[PDB]
Amino acid sequence: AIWRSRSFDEAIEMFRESLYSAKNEVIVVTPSEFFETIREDLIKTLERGVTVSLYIDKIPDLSEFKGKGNFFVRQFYKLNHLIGMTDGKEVVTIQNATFDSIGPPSFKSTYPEIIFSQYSLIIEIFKESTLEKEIIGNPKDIRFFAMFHAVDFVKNHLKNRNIYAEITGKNLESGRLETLTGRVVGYTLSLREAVNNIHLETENGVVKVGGMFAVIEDYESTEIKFIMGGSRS
Amino acid sequence: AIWRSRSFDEAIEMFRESLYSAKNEVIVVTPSEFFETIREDLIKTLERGVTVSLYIDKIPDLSEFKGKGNFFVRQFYKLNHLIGMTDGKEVVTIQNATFDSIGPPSFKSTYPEIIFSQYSLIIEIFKESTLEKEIIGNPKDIRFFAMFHAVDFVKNHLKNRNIYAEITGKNLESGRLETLTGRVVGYTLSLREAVNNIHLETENGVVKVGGMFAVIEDYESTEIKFIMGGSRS
Ligand SMILES: OC[C@H]1O[C@H](O[C@H]2[C@H](O)[C@@H](O)[C@H](O)O[C@@H]2CO)[C@H](O)[C@@H](O)[C@@H]1O
Ligand SMILES: OC[C@H]1O[C@H](O[C@H]2[C@H](O)[C@@H](O)[C@H](O)O[C@@H]2CO)[C@H](O)[C@@H](O)[C@@H]1O
Repeated sequence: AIWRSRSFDEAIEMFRESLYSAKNEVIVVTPSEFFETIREDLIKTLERGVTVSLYIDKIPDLSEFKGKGNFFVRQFYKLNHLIGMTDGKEVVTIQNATFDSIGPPSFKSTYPEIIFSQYSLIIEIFKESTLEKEIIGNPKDIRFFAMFHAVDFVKNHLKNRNIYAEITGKNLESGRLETLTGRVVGYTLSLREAVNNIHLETENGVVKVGGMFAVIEDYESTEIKFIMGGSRS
Repeated sequence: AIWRSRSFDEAIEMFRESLYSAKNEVIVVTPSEFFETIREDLIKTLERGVTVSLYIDKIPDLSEFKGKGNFFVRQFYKLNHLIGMTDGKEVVTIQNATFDSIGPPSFKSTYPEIIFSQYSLIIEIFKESTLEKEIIGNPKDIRFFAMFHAVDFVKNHLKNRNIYAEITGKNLESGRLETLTGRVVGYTLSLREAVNNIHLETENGVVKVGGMFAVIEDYESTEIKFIMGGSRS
């Protein structure tokens, strides 16, 4: 479906309703003007164990976020739209919110063509951003739907800590859904062309797990859980 | 509508059919692998007086393009999808074409939510690109649908040449369609936040004309024609 509105209030309610449904990760791109509007909906999302991956033009006071969950903040100056993408399944977009908050066009959709287009947009923003904050409140259960965020996390931590994974994804040879477990032993992150995957050692050998829309890897996944080595002991 | 395919051949035919309908401008983002596939469809588009704004990871041999029309090429390393957006009205996208050309998911749509998402994607690519070629074969009739491309052109030429315009667009106060004529006397291009407009001197004073989805300007337009000063004499 596509749901449409010209009420900022209605759109923000749809945004909140979308975040409330999240099980793994929400990616939020927001003008800093609207951080206070969504701050508590962030907090409540983190408190369910869902990852929040925020993009914002100025880093706010994040005192309140201490220990609340798994939270990543990247600085990107500047997108004038509020975007939320939940579990890679649904997006809510408020267009040009910086300039009209009020009556802007907004939409919510699960259509894969819209998700592809926005996934691609978010990856360009990712390339154009800098990581400013990472809080890993739950190192036994670090969830992602976006493999490029998962791989960025691997890149920053693998040299110092072992990282285990549970992944549900599509076997690109057979087309069937599988659940894999094992140890992350490497990764590919070719930033400029947006190729990204983890190399996961399983009982069947080391396989490559790509993200949404993957082609070259052995698996495609939007359901990723990492477990830091030693965290469960 | 949304049209979908898993045939590269079918998708390329849809891409060609979309370009064939263009009246003002086509934006094409292509891996360089596919330039030869679309080269002649570029040429034929230019020969109708339509602007081609190409993004590509490596600049090809463009000998053949000499004098053919109004052609802009920007280098961007690298997008793995073929995207064509025609007149701001329709997009065709072939996902991950670099890796599968063959059976990739492709789509064609006129839905404004898809156009908004891809317009936004293309603007990020624009920010991340460098202009490598500009050929102005028809200086009396330089057409655009994308105001950020039109403003980039103004930025590079206004100091050296007068530039006149004919614009059809929506008056953002009245909501009605108008046709405006006059002289371009300035512009706004705030690259990092993607604000872009021309300042057009009309018989009613100097007005700001923004592009698709504009809010802060006096007009929104996807139907822009520039005429270089002295070109008609
Ligand atoms: O199998 C190759 C990669 O495919 C996808 O990456 C795409 C992404 O879907 C798209 O939004 C973006 O614009 O381009 C990249 C690369 O072409 C997977 O998400 C990746 O994990 C794969 O590496
Ligand atoms: O009126 C402000 C600007 O609105 C639009 O620009 C948007 C664009 O639609 C969107 O795709 C992009 O991501 O952000 C920009 C800026 O918020 C018009 O196209 C512009 O011409 C206006 O300046």
